[PDB]
This record gives sequence, structure tokens and C-alpha cells, in this order.
Amino acid sequence: KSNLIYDKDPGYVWDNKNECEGAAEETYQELNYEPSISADKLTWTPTRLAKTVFNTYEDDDDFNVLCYFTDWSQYDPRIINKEIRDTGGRSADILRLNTPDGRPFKRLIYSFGGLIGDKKYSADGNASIAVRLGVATDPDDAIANHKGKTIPVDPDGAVLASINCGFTKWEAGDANERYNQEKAKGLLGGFRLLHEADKELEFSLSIGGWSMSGLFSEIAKDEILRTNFVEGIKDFFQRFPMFSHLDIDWEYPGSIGAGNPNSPDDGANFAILIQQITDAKISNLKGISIASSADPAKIDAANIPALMDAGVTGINLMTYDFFTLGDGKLSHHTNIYRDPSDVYSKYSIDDAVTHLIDEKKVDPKAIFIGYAGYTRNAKNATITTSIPSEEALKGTYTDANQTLGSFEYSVLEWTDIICHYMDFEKGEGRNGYKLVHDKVAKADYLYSEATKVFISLDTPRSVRDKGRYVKDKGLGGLFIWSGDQDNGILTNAAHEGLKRRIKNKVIDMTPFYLD
Repeated sequence: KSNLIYDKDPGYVWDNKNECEGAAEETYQELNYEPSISADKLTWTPTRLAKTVFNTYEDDDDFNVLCYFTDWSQYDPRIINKEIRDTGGRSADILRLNTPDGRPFKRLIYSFGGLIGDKKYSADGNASIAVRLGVATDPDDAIANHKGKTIPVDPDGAVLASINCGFTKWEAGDANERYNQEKAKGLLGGFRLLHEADKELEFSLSIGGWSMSGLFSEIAKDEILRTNFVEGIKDFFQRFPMFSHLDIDWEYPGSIGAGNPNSPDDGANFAILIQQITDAKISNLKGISIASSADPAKIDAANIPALMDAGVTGINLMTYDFFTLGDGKLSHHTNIYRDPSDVYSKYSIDDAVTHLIDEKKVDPKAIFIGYAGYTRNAKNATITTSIPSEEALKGTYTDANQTLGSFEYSVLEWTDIICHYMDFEKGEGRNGYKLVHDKVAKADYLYSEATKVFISLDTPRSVRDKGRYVKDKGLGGLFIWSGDQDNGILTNAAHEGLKRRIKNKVIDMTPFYLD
């Protein structure tokens, strides 16, 4: 009996039927997923297995909690009938955020807008998307006249869908007809429904992200392309007046990121672009944020000073994915602290924050730090710490190809954690897994002696401590990567770390912190 999870996929009512009761468990059966044994499987667990438990808190202090909401998290072909069970989607309902008497986030960040001409991401540089959305007359025109212009790269998910976007029936209309605020369905229509329920909620577009930063370096160098880019912002902000913020998540100026063109000039060029967007005087655009790596060497390479000199008002510090497979050592993925000589957990929020404030003279209040709705794992792992309960995490792994995850190998998402890996209500691990608190990092991890799988994750305890860090250090606030993953437990912990008075109580968080 649980206030956090369901014991069986409750399904989803669509067109007066519910075709996906138990769908999550049918997938598990088809794939032979067993939590206490599987080291090398995907779960495909839908967020439907979690109960929705966002509290709300007074949020009118000097901090803000932001939410990256991904436009692919709505999908799950299991919803429609009984045909597909060997794979699935996240099925993340935008309506989990529709709380009474407040909001779990001040600002929802649509993730992600792509760029016309981006041939790293798209074989045709998103040209067919441009035509479908009605911003180009044919694919040649898209590239010839609109290179550098932003558009959502998933028009179904952005402006057409009903399921998990707050709408209850299919209606005729193409993406071109629905690519504006009034007519949108999809996640942008879902954002509008939340806008209509809550006038204080803010909306940001994030352009770029890890897979879509391939075109930034080229755009920022070029007058004509920068001008197309600014036009892209004006167009989107005219189509969707409810938007008021822009996150240009170029990952990262001056360094390799996912394999992008890059140049030492990138940060200085990006600053020209920021100024050029400001100069357009888009009446509803109140603020521009950018992304920063947590690696001080990559921070140096980004020329953060140039960007702040051009009037950037926020830095979303991408404090997650610190554990990357490849070097055979375990690591925390989103930890606040580390010992300076640590070769396992090589990065930390604190190292990065300190670097920005002390070396780059960034205003602390501009900085937002991340908490994560997902994990970074390695199978075939060995914990080598001498006293795990008192000492910093150390450990190694051999072959971690095809490690346990939810939708992609090596990454479990939050629903899987609370349903099959950790029982926060009983205060202990599930299915042969044990939770360890690393007091040096102030981060928790999960590990099973039986499966040999190591799982680095955020918990209520660490997210609360991140909220505490933000407050102590006078930072801007926190963001979740990504908010569609959270059932509310993570975000509750953030608000509590900020010392916020509760307004609407759905769940008592007290027993979930475990000291």
C-alpha cells in the first residue's frame, strides 16, 4: 500500500476506453525484466505507475524553481490498444503540473526548439519541419531563406497531440493551422491550459540542448544568420504571446559538446547574438538565459564574461551527467560537493558555482543549478570505498555496454526508481538494492551486490540539500532536468530546501529524507 506508486499500471482513458491497464507489467513480462536480477535490460516504465504528489509552496521570495519539460515525454504507443507491448513511452501528462493554489515551478521551459539548417541533428536540416509548420514554402526555401531560424522539431508533440497534453478528443487541423497560441494543441496547447489556470506561471523556450547545438557556432559568426535567428525569436514570440523567457542552451560555446563545430570566438560571437536579440525589442521577451558546463575548463572556454556583458540574466548550470561511461570509474552524476583530488567524481555543483562567482565574477543570483529526474548507471560495477557510510564513493566497472535503464541504456528514470529500486516510505532499497549516503559529496547512490549495478541518482535528501545550497549562497534557484520525470517528490524537496512555507499539502515529505 503506497502513497507514491501504483502496484499496477492504471492506464489512460482515451476516447472512452482504457486500453493500457497493466501495460507496464505486460512489457516487463515480454522483455523478461525482473528488478532484482536484470542488469542489462530496458524497462520502458511509463510515468503512470507513479502517483502525483506535487505540494505547492509560497514562491514569492528571491528564488525561482524552473522546469525543463520535454516534448517527447508525452508519447506511449501502448495507450492506443493491445498491439505494442515490447516497447513503450514515458506517457508524461502535462496535467501533473496543474496543482491547486500555487505552482510547483515558476517557469516551464519548452524543450526543445531546433534550428533550420542543422544538418548534425537532421538529414535535411529540419526543412520538412519548417514546411509543415507553415514557416517555409518548400524545403529549398526553408534552407535558402531561413537558416538559423528556430522551430519546434516535433510538430505533433508541439501543437497537434491530445494524449498527455490536456485534450480529450481528436480534432481536424494541420500543424500550420495550429502553430499559434490560440489554436495549439500538443505541449504548447498544454502550456496554454496551464497559463489559463494560473496567471503567474511563466513560459520559456529552450533552443538547442545536447543533440541540437551543431549549428550555433556557424550562426553566431555570421551577420545574416544572426539576423535570421533574431527573426526566429520574434516570430515565435508573436505566435505565442504567453512566452516571456528564452533559454539558448548552446552546449557549449568554445568546446566540443556532442560533436559540434566550435571556435575560441564562440562566446564573443554568442554575446553579439544576445545583444542583437535584445535590440529587436520583442515586447514580451523579459529575459535570456544560457547554458554552462560544470567543468571549469569548459567554463573558461565559453567566455562567460562576454555573455554577461551582453545582458544575459540567467545561467542554467548543467550540473548533471557528471558520470560518463568510458574510463572505468564510478562517479556521482549530479553531486553538490567533491574532494578536490577526487578522480571518480570529477565534477561538482560547488566547484562550478565557485568558479563562476570567484573567477568569472558572475552575479550569484544569475545562477541556477540542476537537479535530475534520472540516473547514470554502470553494470559490472565494484564499490571500493572502505567505509561507504562515512567515506567518499570510489569504485570501478568493466563492461558497461547495455547497462540497465528505462528508455536508453545506463539511465533509469524517476518512476522506475520509486517503483522498483528505492522505497522512500519504508526508508530502504527495493529488490536487493541498498541506498548509500556519501557524506563527502552529499549525494546518494544505489547498489545491488546481486546485479552488480551501480546507480547514481538524486533523492529528496540531495535535492533538499541543493535547495539549501542555493539559499546559503544566494543563487537564482534550481531547475529540474527534466520535470516530466518527476511525480512531485523531487520538486517538493527543492522547495523545502529553499525553506518555503507549504501552501497545499498533498504528501508529507518528512519520512523521505532519512536524516
